[PDB]
Order: sequence, then C-alpha cells, then structure tokens
Amino acid sequence: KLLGGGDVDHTQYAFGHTKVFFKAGLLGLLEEMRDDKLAEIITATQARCRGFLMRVEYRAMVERRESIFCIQYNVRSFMNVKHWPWMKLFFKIKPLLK
Amino acid sequence: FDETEIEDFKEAFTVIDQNADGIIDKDDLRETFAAMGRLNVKNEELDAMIKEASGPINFTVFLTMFGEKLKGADPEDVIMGAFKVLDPDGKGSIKKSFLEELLTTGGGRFTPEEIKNMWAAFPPDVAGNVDYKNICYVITHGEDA
Amino acid sequence: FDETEIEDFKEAFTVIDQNADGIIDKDDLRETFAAMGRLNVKNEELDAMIKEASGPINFTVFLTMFGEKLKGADPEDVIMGAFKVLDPDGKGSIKKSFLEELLTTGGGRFTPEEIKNMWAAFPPDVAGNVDYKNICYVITHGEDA
Amino acid sequence: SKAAADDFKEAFLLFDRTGDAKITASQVGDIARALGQNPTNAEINKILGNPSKEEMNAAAITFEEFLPMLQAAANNKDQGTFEDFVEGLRVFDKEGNGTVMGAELRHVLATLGEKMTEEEVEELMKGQEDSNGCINYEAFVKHIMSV
Amino acid sequence: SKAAADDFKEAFLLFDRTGDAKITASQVGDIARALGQNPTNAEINKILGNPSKEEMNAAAITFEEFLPMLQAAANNKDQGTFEDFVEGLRVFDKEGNGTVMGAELRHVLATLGEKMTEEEVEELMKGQEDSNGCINYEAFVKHIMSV
Repeated sequence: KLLGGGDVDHTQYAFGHTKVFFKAGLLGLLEEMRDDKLAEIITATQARCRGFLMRVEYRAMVERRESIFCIQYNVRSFMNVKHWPWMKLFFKIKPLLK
Repeated sequence: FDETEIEDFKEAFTVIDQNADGIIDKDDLRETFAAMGRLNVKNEELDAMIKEASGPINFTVFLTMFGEKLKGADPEDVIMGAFKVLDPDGKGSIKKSFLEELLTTGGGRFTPEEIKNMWAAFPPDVAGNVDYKNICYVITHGEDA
Repeated sequence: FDETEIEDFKEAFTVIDQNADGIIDKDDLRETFAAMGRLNVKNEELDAMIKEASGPINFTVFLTMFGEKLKGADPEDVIMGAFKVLDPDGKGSIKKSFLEELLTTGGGRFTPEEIKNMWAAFPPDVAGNVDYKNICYVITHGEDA
Repeated sequence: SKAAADDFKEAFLLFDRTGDAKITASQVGDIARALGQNPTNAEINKILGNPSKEEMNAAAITFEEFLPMLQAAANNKDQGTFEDFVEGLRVFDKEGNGTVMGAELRHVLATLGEKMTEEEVEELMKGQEDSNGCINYEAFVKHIMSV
Repeated sequence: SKAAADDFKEAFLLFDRTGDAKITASQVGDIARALGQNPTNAEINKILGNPSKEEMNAAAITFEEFLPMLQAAANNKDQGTFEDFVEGLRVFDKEGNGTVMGAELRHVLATLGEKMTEEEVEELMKGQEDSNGCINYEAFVKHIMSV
C-alpha cells in the first residue's frame, strides 16, 4: 500500500512473501527517470484535482450565500429586540396563546 | 413576515389592548404590565414605548414598528434548516471553532468581537456551536427558557 | 375529481371571492393576498392569473382551469394505495434504487433526469424511496410542511 | 484576444473584495481555475517565483499582469485529457467495474502530491459515493469534468 | 395484410421513447414478442446478422423494416406446440404427477441454452409454486400460455 505514493519507478521493485526487491545502480537510474515522468504525469494530474477541488468550494460558498444572511440579520434582530418592553411582553404572553 | 407570525402579533396586540378598540394607549400598556405582575411600572417606560411611534399604536403601526426592529428576524424552522446544512450528517452539534472560523471567513457579520458576544449569553454549547436548537429558540423568543 | 375535492375548491373559491357574487375579480385576488400578509402584491401577478382564463373567474371557470393544470392530480389515499402495493409487506419505506429502476423500466415517465428532479426537492428519504407518505402529502398540498 | 472576452475583467471585479480593481497574488491560482483553466499549484507557484514574484509578502494586482498570466496558463489546457484520468483510477482498483473504495480515494487525494484538504475531498465525493463505500469513477470523473 | 392490423404501428409508438417513430434494433426482439410472436433470441440474432445488420453499434429504426421483420417471424409461430412443452417437463420429473422441484426449474431456465435472468425466473414462478417446493407444470404451462 505504501508504495502507492511517490513520483518513483513502480518497476524497479518487486514484492514477495517476505520482502520487497529493489534495484539500485541501474535500476536505480531507471526509477529516477521514471520519477521525473510522474511529476509530469503526476504534477499535471495534481493540478486538475487542485483546480477541481476549489471549483467545488465555489459551489458551496455560493449556495451558502444567503443562508448566512438569514442567519446574519436574524441574530441581530434579537440582540436589539430582547431588550424592548413590547417584546418581553409578547414573550411572557406568547404562551397563553393557542 | 409569514402569516402565522402576523397572527401571533395580532394576538399579542389584543392582549395588550385591553379596551379592545384597536389602539393601544398608555393605559393599556400599564394595565397589561400590572396584570403580568408589574405594580411599579413607571410612566416614563410607557412614554418611551409610545415615543418609538409617530402615531397611535394601531395594528399596522405596531406591525411596522416590529418590522423595522426585526429586519433580520428568522423563524426557528429556517434557523434549524441552516444548522442542518452546517451539520449535514444530522444529530451532532457543531464545533465551537468551526462556527467561529466560518462566521468570520465568510462574512463581516461573523467577525470575531461579535463572536465573543454570541458566546456571552448564548452560553457555551450554544456559543461553542456544539448544541444547537436552544439558540434557535432564544432567537425567536428571547431570555433564558 | 371526487366530490369532496370539488367542495374544497368551492371553499377556496369563496375565500378568494370576498365580494360573494360568484366571480373572482382582480380586487378579490389582491384583498385575499393582503389578508394573507401580501402587502406588496403587484398588479402584474393578478393580471397573469386572469390571463390564464378566457373569461371571468366564476366557479366553473375556476374548476376547468384547475382541471386542465391538474390532469394527473392524485389524492393521498390513492398514492398511498400504490405505495402499499410497492411495499406489500407494510410499514417499510422502499429503497432508493428500487424506485429508480422501477420508474425507468416500466415507463418513460419514470426516465432518470426526472428522477434527479424527484430527489431534488422531495428530499432523500422521499427521493430515495425509503420514507413514504410525506411525498403523498406534498403532491396533494405543495411546499414543505 | 477578445475574441476579446471582457467577462474576465468582470469576474475580476467579483473576486476583488476591496473594489480597487486589484487582485492579490494568492487569489490568482483560484481565479485562473474559475475562468476555465486548471494549472497545477506547483505551476502557479513556479511561474510566480520564475518572475521574481514572492507570494510570501503582501501582494496587489493589476489587471495588466493578471491578463497575461491567464494567457500564459491557457496554453497548458491541452494537458487535460480524460482518457488518462479514467485510466488512472481504473488501475487503482481490481475487477472490471469502476469503483474505488471510499477511504482509498479520500486518503490519496489528501496526502499524495498536491495536498487537498479533507474538507474539499468530502465535498467532491458527496453525492457520487453512496453507503456501499464504493465510488463509481465513471460517473465521478464525468461530474468532476462537468464544472 | 391489414387484415391490416394498424395496432402494430400504434404499439410501435408505445415502445419508442423518443417519439420520432423509430425503434432501435435491440428492442425488436421484445416487441415481436409483445405483438404475439415468440422467435427465439438466436433466431432474432441470426436474421439480423443474416441481413448484415449489427446490433453491436447504434441502431435506429423505421417502421418500414420492422413491419417485414415481424412478418418474417410470423411464419415461425407454427413451432409453438403445447404438447411438447408439457411433455418436456413430464420427462423432467419422476412419478405420475406434474411437479418440478423449485430449484430444478430455476437453475435450468437460467443456465440451459438461452440464459434467462434469475429475476425473470422468479417472476415466472411467483404464484404457481407454493411453499412445498413443487411447481405444478400443468397449471404453470397453462398460465404461461395465457399471455
């Protein structure tokens, strides 16, 4: 599972029942080239992701747009009101109602 | 203003207007406060309530005065709607630091100082953003329940 | 149209026709909206409701206009009849993927895109096909309950 | 070129929070993505530094630098091939059906290469992965390329 | 011939999901069965290929090809003899009473010859097989020939 990551030559090694097998200094050379080749492959595949990642953030930010406001203003009311005679009155009284 | 909220203000207008003529005068304010237990209600409190209106307190003057003070008033079902979108997996009260970061970083109305005032009477859970629901109660009907 | 549904439309016709002469004019539309809380109801909304009829809105013109818009309207007891046949063991709300497959594979009216619109305001349970019953409520009387 | 697309200038007025018609260098990565360009974050980083531009200190911008940086990023859109995106995830899980186990894609998208936050990873899987714990990446990559 | 049965054209408008009056080649097998014809699926397959018609690539149809293919399948309805259907299942189980054990008919209908899905096999046994696990094929083949 670990070797899953890294911009490393997924060739140069080999697994087996008790251990992994690894090249150096040739196979070592191979991998390296390989490594660069994934930055490409990778670096490019990262980007889109990154890109895309934020692209979903905008869709959320935007949705949220109003639900906030609603929350925003809504609170403010209360902070003002809660100290108002008439509103306290309504409050004690609000229950006797049906 | 939804129509059941306007009917709640019509019922509160009828309980404060004990002469039932459609205009709450200063005697109605004093006799509603005396029937709630306020034997010491000063005349200056009644005059400050009447000083918020430009005319007599009929039903449409009481609705416009409450409209202009409650320009961001939100019913409990829409506050719980927004808190169910903030906790989209249901049941759990959301973290204290998550509501402080999301109030600030989205809007200027969610700036910190205001967040310290939110924690300050809206207690811990409420303030913290963990519980939920008690804050929707006290935003639609004030004071400790 | 069952007769109790026609009596419900006769009662709604009498609540919008506040002059009680049998024809809902534009003044009745505006005064019914103002009594529900709509102080800002524009005249263009009242004109668009009257533009759906070829004549004055009497009881039979209101019934034919509602008939032509509700040509697939189903009462709650017949929608629950069909959902009890889809869940023939009773009690359980049926699976999301079972209603998506059976809507598509039986009929063209059950095609997918339409199934995404069904999930879209008819929430999850409703959309999914698990709950049941709340969708029968909102198909006979719209908006969130 | 104009095709002079003047809506890029109108979108710069939607991302500048001060209204002075300048956009900081830290917003330029996300606004190139919002104009229909997907440069990787290392590429956005290099170009910046390449031009002796430090994203570490306060930055401002002008439209006259942001326009040519979007036009230098626009040639790199030929790297967005969907054959390689679906074949990447097809080599990531066994059997002949396009399904990643939930936590495999979430941990790989957060920790491998350009770190995506787990908040953004959950917002990209929300709806395409159901309660079976299997993400169908045929429809998942289709919906990711719909935006 | 008309007897010009114009209800075959009205049933083609019930199976065409686009309303353009064409029916794809993959629907023609099931619509010949819904018009009162039982050609085997290999026969529907052969005829198609016989006419250098590929059911592997996109297909459309016109009524002018579907009508003569239904008329070429209509001569083969003389193969539907119920003596051989009941005698087939009478050789499939011992003793002098027409009962197949449940799982014998279900596994034979799914795996022998033209593969019927086990969903369709359960929909064809539902009601005729009770909880004894014995399907009476005298009434079972009677009800299968009632449709």
